[PDB]
Order: sequence, then structure tokens, then C-alpha cells
Amino acid sequence: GEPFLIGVSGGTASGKSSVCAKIVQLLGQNDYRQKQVVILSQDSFYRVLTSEQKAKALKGQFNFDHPDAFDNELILKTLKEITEGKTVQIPVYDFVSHSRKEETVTVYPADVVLFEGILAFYSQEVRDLFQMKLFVDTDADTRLSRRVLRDISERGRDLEQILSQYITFVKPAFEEFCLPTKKYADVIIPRGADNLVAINLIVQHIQDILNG
Amino acid sequence: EPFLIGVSGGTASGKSSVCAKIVQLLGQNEVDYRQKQVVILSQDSFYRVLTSEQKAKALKGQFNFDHPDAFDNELILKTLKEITEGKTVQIPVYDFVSHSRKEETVTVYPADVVLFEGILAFYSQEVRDLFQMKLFVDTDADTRLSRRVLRDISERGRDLEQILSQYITFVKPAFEEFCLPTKKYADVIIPRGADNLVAINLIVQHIQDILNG
Amino acid sequence: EPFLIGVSGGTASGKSSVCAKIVQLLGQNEVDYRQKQVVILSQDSFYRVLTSEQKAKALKGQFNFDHPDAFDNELILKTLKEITEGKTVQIPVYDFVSHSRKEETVTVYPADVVLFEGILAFYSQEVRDLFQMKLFVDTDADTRLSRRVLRDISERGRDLEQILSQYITFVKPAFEEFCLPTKKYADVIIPRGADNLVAINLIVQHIQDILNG
Amino acid sequence: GEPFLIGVSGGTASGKSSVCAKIVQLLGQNEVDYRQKQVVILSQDSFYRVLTSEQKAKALKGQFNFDHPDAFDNELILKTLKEITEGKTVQIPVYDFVSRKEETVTVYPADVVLFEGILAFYSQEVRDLFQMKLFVDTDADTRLSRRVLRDISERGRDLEQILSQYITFVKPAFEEFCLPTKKYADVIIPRGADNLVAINLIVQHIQDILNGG
Ligand SMILES: [N-]=[N+]=N[C@@H]1[C@H](O)[C@@H](CO)O[C@H]1n1ccc(N)nc1=O
Repeated sequence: GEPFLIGVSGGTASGKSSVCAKIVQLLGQNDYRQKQVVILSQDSFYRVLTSEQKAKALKGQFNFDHPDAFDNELILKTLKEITEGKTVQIPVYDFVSHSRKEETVTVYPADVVLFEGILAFYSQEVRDLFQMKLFVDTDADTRLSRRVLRDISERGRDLEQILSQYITFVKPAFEEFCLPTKKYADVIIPRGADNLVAINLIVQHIQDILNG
Repeated sequence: EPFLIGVSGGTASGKSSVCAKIVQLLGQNEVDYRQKQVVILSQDSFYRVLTSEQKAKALKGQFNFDHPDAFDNELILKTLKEITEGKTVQIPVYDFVSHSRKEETVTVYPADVVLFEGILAFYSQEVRDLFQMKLFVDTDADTRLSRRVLRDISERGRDLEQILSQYITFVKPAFEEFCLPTKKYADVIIPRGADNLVAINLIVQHIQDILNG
Repeated sequence: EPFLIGVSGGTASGKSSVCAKIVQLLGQNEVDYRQKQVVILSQDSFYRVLTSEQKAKALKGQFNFDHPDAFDNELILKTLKEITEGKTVQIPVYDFVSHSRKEETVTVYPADVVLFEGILAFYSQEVRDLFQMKLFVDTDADTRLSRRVLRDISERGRDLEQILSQYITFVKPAFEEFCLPTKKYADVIIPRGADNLVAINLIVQHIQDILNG
Repeated sequence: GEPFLIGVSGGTASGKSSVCAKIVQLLGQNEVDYRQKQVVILSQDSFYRVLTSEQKAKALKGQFNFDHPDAFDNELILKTLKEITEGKTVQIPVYDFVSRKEETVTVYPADVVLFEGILAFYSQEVRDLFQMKLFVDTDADTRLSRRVLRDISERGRDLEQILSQYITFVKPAFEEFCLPTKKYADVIIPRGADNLVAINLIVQHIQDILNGG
């Protein structure tokens, strides 16, 4: 009688977040005290940056897609206590100060927990905690065209800096760390959130876990 | 009414082992033949009857049994079309050595779930669009070939020299020219085949709800 | 006989930039312009002529200019195989925007080495055999797209949403279906494009050895 | 005056050794006496490690990955190649035993040196020593068939172990260590020894370096 962990990985702009968000919307799970399906984001677990790390982040020279940018120790400790059925405190990152807010999110033992992140399967110890591993596979240049429109129309970034960072940081980090972990996935979901047959296949299964 | 599921992938990817394990876990080897709710169809059954010009190239060894032309696309369509209507259809039996369909024919009663597996299940738009769920088994090209080699010595009596020369000349190009460009039509992708237990129970549990719905 | 070198690669992979560099390190830009030893023929010059019902599809942005059907294979084959025979040829001149086969032509005197660069330079079997050496520029799919986006915005005054929708709808499928499967036929693959000075000097120096005897 | 270092990498049975073997034969370099060769070939396999007793224990149990970067004397490769650029006569080991070597092989300062190995571009220090880097990119299932034949003919081991070792050790090492180093190549050579257009391209370049520019 433990929480069912489902790990979700894939490249940036592949549709991870929309896939998981569509699942819980489809179940209807959005009371936080009594919710049975919950979503954890790797983005919650960014390390606290030093003043040298803060300063390069302003000049765009920090690599937020590198595994060194994330608190693997915290992620493992948080996800182990979740499989042990405890309540855990999820950090709330303040990107302005590039540190953690003292205030923190409280998540209770849910029957199924979704953990989505680009490097979710990177660490083996974290990787063995997942009962089910899902990989959102969409084409490298399809993902790029999505990320470019997101960063301009939603975040208002400069086009050249977008593409320069993608080639310097995002692309290598995905090819060196993320994509090597595709083989660890039990089930591969192509094309992301538009793939409704795959989403409904996952949706029903979570209810069967919720039903019994 | 019946739920059709298309399974595809290259040879030795494990599609046949996937389906066999799926119906096995559903207890379908205990349900009687006329009462089976889950049935497995193979594209290998629908090989065309080869012409005497086709058989000439086959006996020589210049025929490609992984090419789209070697399969009876129209009969597959008609049969699968008639399956969806709840009609009982009759499945031909193919004699490989004679490249013709035997006078014997197999009966399949309408099951609630139908699994059709084959290297070219998704090649034709018309057959492709009859699958409510399309599964692809995505095993590495060198891993599959390793299984094929061990397979084609226990299954048949042939040289190592024979298997690889045939695979390089016939099986490899037909996979890449025809099978692989159809992976884009897959709804779900099952990496390693019957080895992937998580994926199988997920389809097994999905089929249970369909049966129990 | 003229030494024909066919250069292929996806869009924005750096084919033209490599071809322009090769002749620029050889010394043709500072030379008597008529009858250069080496000449670059771009496949874009040989676009097909039909544009009334196609112009109906083409004008709004509903046309695929990346499809092989849009390229005069027979003219390609005619001009190239005539160039091999040592003849002088006339090359069409085109407006990329207006679908214009201008009345004028560019007269190309026969050269010792001829570079033919195009996305589908290796597509048709007949034109492919005319090439002594076949080069392919293997720039990654997202790297090419980032180069492509920056070029169209700056050099063509075009906006992102149309550029990206044109690339996803048209450029991407045609490359994967037609251009990418012809990497099989390349003799030498050049990884990154026009910065790869080691591969450029290797081929620049090889041509010099053909020019020098 | 400093020797020209050419790095050749690529998977097992990609054709590395043959490409280097063919290129020196076409230059007639094995005709000359050992004391006055102008191009020489160095194999990464000659520089395997003398490994610790803890590493001996994993090796004796049949569970050591000889395709892993740790199994090669990175420091010996780096110093030997560096002393060759210093025009010094050097000494190379003979065959990782079946974890030591006895005699040595004298290698006098050659004008061009070909270093071939699955991980020749892996270490940045040794990778930065090559004035030209070539990658021989043969497909995975194609490279397997070549190797499973090569392993049977030259070694004689039974089939079930050759395939089991490739899937367990060779395949993962290639994709983790060799494959990521392809992006460092200056030129990619598609099929190996049979690619005589590319071979003759490289044979010609070395002939120019050997005399004049
Ligand atoms: N809300 N933040 N989302 C972000 C992305 O989702 C994460 C990438 O994985 O990190 C954050 N970044 C912030 C600022 C920046 N210049 N680059 C980043 O990447």
C-alpha cells in the first residue's frame, strides 16, 4: 500500500507538462488535502545559486538544463519518503533571488504521484523509485519550433539569444544527459499532448489503480 | 463494435511475443475457442498467392517477402472491415513452400478485442485507419538482428552466411523503406517487446476494462 | 571530361556556403569570369514551369516547393549529361517569389570541375550516376532550422509564425521522405557545413589536383 | 617538419582497420622497409591497460568491459603519440594478453601517422593531437553481421556468446562512448573499405603532404 510513482521524461517542449496536466484534468483531480493524484516538477528542485552562479545567470551563461543545476540529493530524499508514505515539503524556488523561499508547499501521500522532468531518469537511484517510466518523444526540430514560439509569445525573449542558448546549453544537455535515458522508459508516448489515445490509456490505468 | 489494435515493428522486435503474452495474461488460453474475447491475427497469414512469374523469382531467391507487394492488402482490408461489422470471417492458411493458400481455412468468431500484428500493419492508410489503437515495438536494429540469427538456426536449418546475406540484402532495406516510415502513425511505442512487462500489463489492464465495460 | 561533383544536404545545412567557399579558396572569384575552371550550378535554378493551377495552390502558401515533382528532372538530366559531353549549356534564371522562368538564360561555358548543389541532387537515379563524387552535408535537424529561421527573418523580411509553419508543414516532411534517404548514396559526408575547414580544404585541394593534371 | 596525425574512429567492424590498410597499400607503403616507412598505422588495441588485481578479478570472471575507456592506457597513448610529433623513434606494446605484453615494436618517425580505435576521439587531449579526424560510420546491424562473422572465423567461439557479449558490452559502450564522439569528426566515411571514392580521396591527400603542398 504505497504511492504509485510514475516518472515522466522527454526533451524540452516535447509536451511533458501538458501530458501530465491533461491527465489530472481528465481524472478531475484539480482538494489538496485529499487529492489522490499529484504532480511533482523537477523544476521545483533547483539548487541555490552562489553569487558567482547568480551573476552568470544574468549574463545568460548559466546552464539550467545541466544535472548540476538540480538538487539530486533533495529529489531522492523527497521521492523516497513519498514511496514510504510520508508527507513531504516541496520547495518553492524564487528565481529572482535564485534561492528557496522559506514558505514551502505541502503534499500528502497520494495514491499515484507523477514526477516530470527532463533529467528524471538520469540518476539511477531516482530511476529505480519509479514503478512506471514514460518518455514523451517528439522530433528535435519539432520541439525547437515549439520552444521558440513559447519563449517569444509567452516569455518575450530575444530570438537570437533563444537560439544561441539552445545551441550552447539546451541541445547538448539533452543529447548528453536526457536522450541517453530514453532506453530506460517502459512506454514511449510520441507527439506529446495531442496523442489522446496514449493519454486515455494512461488515464484509465490510474483510475484502475484508484479503483483497486 | 470490436476493439481493433494494430501491432507493428521490425522483425524480431517482439510483436508476436508481445501479443502472445498479452492474451496469455488475460486468461484467454483457458477461455474456450468459440468464446475467446481476445484473438490474434497475423499479417503473415495474408501473404498473396504468388504468380508463376513471382514464384520463379522466389525459388531463385530474388523475391522480397518483406515488401508491401507480397501481401494481400485487399483481403486484409475486406477481412478486417468485415470483422468490425461483427461478421464471422474465415482466415486463409498459407503454404510457404508452395506460395499458395491451402484448401483449409480458419474460422474466427467475433471477439471483443482483436490484435492484428505485422511488419506492414500501418503501411496502407485504409487498413491503418481501422485500428482504434496502434502499437509499435521499437527494438534496436542490431538487437533485433541478434535475435533473428539465433531464431533462424533453431527454427530452421540454414547457414550463418545465408541468414546475414539475406538480412542485409532483403530484410534491412524493406524495414527502412517501408516499416520504419510508419512508426510516425503509432499511438504508443513499446520499447523492447515481451521483455517489457510494465508495457504489457498496461495494455493487458486496458483490454480488461474494455472486456469488463 | 568535366569532373562533376554533386553536393546534397538538408536546407540550411551549408551546401551553397561550402560550394561558394570551395571556389573562393581556389581563385575563381579573381579570374576571367567567362569559362572558369570550376562552376557552381544550383538546383534551385531548375524549377518546373507549371504555374496556373499550381499558382492557384502556390500563391497563398499552399504549395510544396521542396517536393521532387517541382523540379525539372528531365532538364537536370539534359543539362548535366550534356555538360559531361563537353557541350555548352544555357541555364534558366528564376525569381524565387514569383515562380518566374525568365526569358533570359545564363550561358555556362564548359568547365573542368562542376559543382551541383541541391536538396534532392541524389534523388533521381539517372542524374545521380552522372556525379563522379557525391558529397552530403550532415547538419543536425534543429541546428539547420535555427540557421534557416535566422536567414529568412533577416534576409527575406519574413516573420516567425509563417516561417515555422512553412518549415513544419512542408520543409520538414520532404527532407525526411526524399532528401534524408539519399544520404545512402554519398561517398563523403561533411559534418557541420561551411565552418568545417578541414573537410573544405581536403576537397579544395583535391580539385586543385584535378585542375593541375 | 612535424608528422601529420590522422585520427580514425568508428564502431567495431565499421571498416577502420581496412580503410587504414587499404590506404597504405595504395601508397605502396608496406612495400618499403620497416625502417623507412612514410605513413604508419597505430591501433588503439595495442595500448590496452595493464590493469589492477581488482580489475584482474572482474576480468577473470568474464564480466569485464574491454570496450570501456578505462581498459586503455590513456596515458601511454597520449605520451607515445606526443613523442611521435617530436620526431622520436617510439615503442608500442603488443596485444592485450588473454593483462600484459612482453616484447615491443619499433616505430621510426614517419611523415604521416594513422591512429585507429573505437575511442580515438574520446579523450580531449589525444583528440586535439589530430590535424585531421575521420569517422567511419557504418550501420549498427551491418557492423554486427561483419563482426559476428569475423568473431566466428578468426576466433572460433560459439555463437551464443559472441552475440551475448556484443549486446552486453560492445553495444552499450559504442552508444555511450563511441557514438557521442562522432560530432568531433572532420570527415565521415560512410561504408568503410568498399568506399573507394572516399579512400582514394584520402590516399591522394597523403600523397600531397608527402611531397610538396
Ligand atoms: N519558470 N521557469 N522556467 C524555466 C525553465 O522551465 C527551466 C528550464 O528547465 O528553468 C527556468 N529558466 C528560467 C530563466 C532562464 N533564462 N532559463 C531557464 O531555463
